[PDB]
Amino acid sequence: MFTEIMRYVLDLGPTVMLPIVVILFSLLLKMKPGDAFKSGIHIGIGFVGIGLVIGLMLDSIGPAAKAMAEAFDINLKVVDIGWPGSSPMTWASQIALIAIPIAIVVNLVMLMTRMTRVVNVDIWNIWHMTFTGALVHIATGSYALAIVGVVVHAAFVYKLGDWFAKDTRDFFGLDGIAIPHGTSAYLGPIAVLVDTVIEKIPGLNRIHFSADDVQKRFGAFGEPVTIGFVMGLVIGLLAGYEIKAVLQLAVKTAAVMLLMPRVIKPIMDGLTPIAKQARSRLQAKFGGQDFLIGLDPALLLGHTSVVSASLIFIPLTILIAVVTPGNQVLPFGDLATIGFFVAMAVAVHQGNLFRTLISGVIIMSITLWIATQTIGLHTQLAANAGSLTGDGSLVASMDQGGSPITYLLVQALTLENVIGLVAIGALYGIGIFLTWRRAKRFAAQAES
Amino acid sequence: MFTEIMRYVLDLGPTVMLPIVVILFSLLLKMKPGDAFKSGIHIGIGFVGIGLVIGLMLDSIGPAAKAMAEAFDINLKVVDIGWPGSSPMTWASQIALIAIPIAIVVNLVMLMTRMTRVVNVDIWNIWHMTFTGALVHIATGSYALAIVGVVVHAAFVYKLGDWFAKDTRDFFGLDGIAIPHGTSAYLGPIAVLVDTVIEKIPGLNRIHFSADDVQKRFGAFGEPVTIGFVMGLVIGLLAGYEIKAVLQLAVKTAAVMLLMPRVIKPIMDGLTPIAKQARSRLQAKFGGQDFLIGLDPALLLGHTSVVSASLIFIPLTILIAVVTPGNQVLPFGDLATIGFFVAMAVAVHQGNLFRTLISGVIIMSITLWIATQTIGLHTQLAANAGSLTGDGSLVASMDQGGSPITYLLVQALTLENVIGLVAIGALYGIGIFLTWRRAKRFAAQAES
Repeated sequence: MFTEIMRYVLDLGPTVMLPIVVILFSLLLKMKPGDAFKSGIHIGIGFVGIGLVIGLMLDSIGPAAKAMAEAFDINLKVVDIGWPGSSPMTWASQIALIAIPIAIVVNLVMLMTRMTRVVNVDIWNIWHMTFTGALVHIATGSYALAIVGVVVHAAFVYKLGDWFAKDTRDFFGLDGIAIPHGTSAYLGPIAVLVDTVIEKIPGLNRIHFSADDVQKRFGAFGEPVTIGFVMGLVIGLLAGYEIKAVLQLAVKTAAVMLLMPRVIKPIMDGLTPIAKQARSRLQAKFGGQDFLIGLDPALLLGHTSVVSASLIFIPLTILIAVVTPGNQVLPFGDLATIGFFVAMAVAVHQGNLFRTLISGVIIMSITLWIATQTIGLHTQLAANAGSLTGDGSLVASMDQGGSPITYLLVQALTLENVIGLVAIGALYGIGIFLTWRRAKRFAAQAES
Repeated sequence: MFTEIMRYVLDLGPTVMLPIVVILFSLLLKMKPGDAFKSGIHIGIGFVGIGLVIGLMLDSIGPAAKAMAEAFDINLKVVDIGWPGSSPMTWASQIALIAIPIAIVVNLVMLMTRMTRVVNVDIWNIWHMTFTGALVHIATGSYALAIVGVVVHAAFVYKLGDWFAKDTRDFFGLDGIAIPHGTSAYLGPIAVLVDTVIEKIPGLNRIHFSADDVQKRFGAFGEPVTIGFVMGLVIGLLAGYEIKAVLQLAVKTAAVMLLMPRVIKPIMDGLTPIAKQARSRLQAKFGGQDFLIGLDPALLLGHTSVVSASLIFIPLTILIAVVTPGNQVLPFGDLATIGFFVAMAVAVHQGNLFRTLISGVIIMSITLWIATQTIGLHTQLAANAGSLTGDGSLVASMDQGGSPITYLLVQALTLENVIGLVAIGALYGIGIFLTWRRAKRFAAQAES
C-alpha cells in the first residue's frame, strides 16, 4: 500500500500536494485557517505560473536550438535528451519509490542534530538522487551501494543548499527560501573556484561587465527586454528560421523573460507570513539561524541576468561542444533551459558577465566531458526503463547524466577511470572547500 | 499580389504584426525610436501572456465543462463547437480576404467623417464580420448583399465600441482602449435594457450583491482567489472528476483568475505613452474626444468579477440550455470562455451580481434560441469550408453563429421568419436606442 500512496502523492503534482504541505505546516504553526489557505493557494498559484512559463520556454526555444544544432555541426554522434527526457526515465527505476522516504528520513535526521537548516519540501526534485542511486546500482551492482549513494547525494545536496543561502537571499531576493535541488546547486563550487582564481589573477579582476553597463551604453535600447528580444532574434537567425518564425521566437523570448518574475511573485507573497511566524516561534523555541525552505530551481529564472545568460549560452554551449577534447555529446535537450546550469554562477559572480562567461565555459566543458564519460551506464538505464529504440543507439544527458556528484560517486565506488576520477575529485574538492570557507566567512561577517 | 501578402500578414500573428502597427503609429507621432520600440515590444509581451493564459484556461475548463455537459443532459442533439471551431471555418470562406480591406476602408471612412473615434487595429478579430458576410452570402445567395452585410456589421461594432467607451475606461481601467469586437460588444444592449427594466420596477432595484459584499461576509475566505477556487472545485465535483483532477482543476481556475491582471498590465504599461502623445498632438491638431484603439475582447478578463461570473455561469448556462423553449444546441465548445458573453453585462451593472445574473440568464436564453434558429446556415458553411464529417451530423455555434446581428441581417434580407425577426429586432432595437441614449447622456454629463 506504501507504493500506491507514494505514487498518488507524486501524481498529485507540485501545484496540489505542495500547497497541502504548506497548509499543514501553517496549521502546525498555530495560524488562522484563512492565512494558511491563502498561503497554500498562492504557492500553488506561483507554481502553476512557473509550469506554464517553463512550457513556453520549452516549446519556444527547443525547436530553434535543436535546428541550429543540426545546422551547425554533424560530427557529434550521441544526442542529448536533457532533463525532460531523463526525469521520466529516472522515475521508472526500481528505487524511485524508496528514494523519497530515504531523502525525507535523512533530512529529518540532519535537521534533528542541527547539521542543516534546509526543510526540503519539493519531493518532485528527488529524481536527482534517484538517478545517482540508479547509476551506482548499475555500475557497482549492489543495492546497498545504491542506497548509500542516494543518502550521500541527498546529504550533499542539502548541505550545498544551506551553503548558498546568502546568494539566494541577497541576489535573487528570495528571503527565507533555499534552493538545494537542480543543476545550479552542485555546479556552484566550480563557479566559486573560478571566481577565486580570477580574483587572484591581477589585472583580470579589473574587468567588470553587467547588464546595467549594457543599458547605460545603449540608452533605451539597453533596457533588458530589448536585449532579450535581440538575443532571441539572433538565435532565430542562426537557426535558419523564416522571418515570421524569427520574429515570433524573439517576441516569445522577451515575453518569457518579462513574465518570469510576475509569476514568481505570488510564491513570495504567500510564503512571507509563513516565514515570519516560523522565525517568531520555531527560532524562539529551538534557536540558531533561519529555517530555510527547499524549492524548485525554476525560481532562479526570475532575475533578468539569469535568463539573459541562458539565451546567450545556447550558441556558446554549441561552440563549446565542438572544441572540448574527447567529447561526443551534442547538447540537444536542455538547451532551452540551459540557464539552470549557470544560475548559481551568475549569483556568485553578482552579475559580472565576464566572470559569468568564464565560469559557464568551464562548467560546460566539464559537464560535457563528464556526460561523454557516463554513456554506457546511461544507455543501460535506458534499456532498463524500456524507453530505448531497437537500433542500439547510445544515449546521454547533461542535466543529470553529466553531474559531477554521480561521476565522482561511481568512480570512487568502482575505480574504473582513476586519472579522471583524481582530476575531477581534486577540482570538485577544491570547489567544495572554497565554497564552505566562503559561506562560513559570510556567516561570521553577518553575525559580527 | 494582395492575396498572399494579406495571408502572410494574417499569419504574422497578433504578437508580431500588431506591435509593428503600434510602432508605426508611434513613429507617426514623432517619438524617439527607442520609446516606440519599447511600447511595441511591451504590447507584444502582453499579447503573448494573454495567449498563454487563455490556452491554460481552455485546456483546464474545456474538458471539464464538456464532461459536465455530457453528464447532465443528453436530450440536446446538436453539439456546439464555439469560436475555436468557428474561426478556422470562417477564415476558409470565399469572402475571407476581402473582409479585412473592407473593414479597414469603412473604419477610415467613418473616422474621416468624425462619425466614430475607435481606431481598430486588431485585424484578427475581423472574422466576426467575415462570418456574418458568409452567412448572408449563403442565405441570400448574392455577393453584394454579403459585402453590405460586412459593412453594416463593421459600422455597428465600431459604433458599439464608441458607445461603451466609458465602461472600459472606468470599470476595467483600460484608459484610451475600446473593445468593438467580441461577443461582449454586441451583447451589451441586452444588458442595458435589462438594467433599465430592473430600475423601473421598484423593490427589485433594492437588491445589491457584489464580490465586495461576499468578501466582507466571508472574511478570510471571501477573496476572489478563494471563491474562484471554490467554483473550480464544485465544477470538478459535479463533473464526475476524481479527487486529484478536481484539485488540479480548482488550482488552475485560481491560476487563470489570479494571473489574468498580471499579464494584462504590460499592455497598458506599453500603450500609455502612445495615448499620452496622441492626446498631446492629434487632439490639438484636429479636436474632439479621445482617439480610442480597438483591441482583443480578452482584455475584459482582467477583472475578477468577470472571471467569477465565467466560472459560476457554466452550470447555469448548461441548465438554461434545458429549460429554454425550442432549443436544440448543447453548449459544448465555448463553455471555457463563457465570460466573454457577460463581461459587458457586468460592466453595465457595475458589478451588481444580481442584475448580472438576470442579464446573463436573458442573454443565454436569447443567444441559444438564435443558435438553434441558425443551424442550416452554419452546417452549409461547414460543408463549404470542408470541415464537416460525412455522417450528416448537424453543426452549430453560439459565439458567432448565434449572434443577434447576423440573425437580424439574414432575416431582414431573406424574410424567412417574420415572427422571430420582429421579436429579436424589437428587443435589439430597444436595447440599442437605450444604450445610445445612455452614452449620449454620459458624454453630456462628463462635458458638464
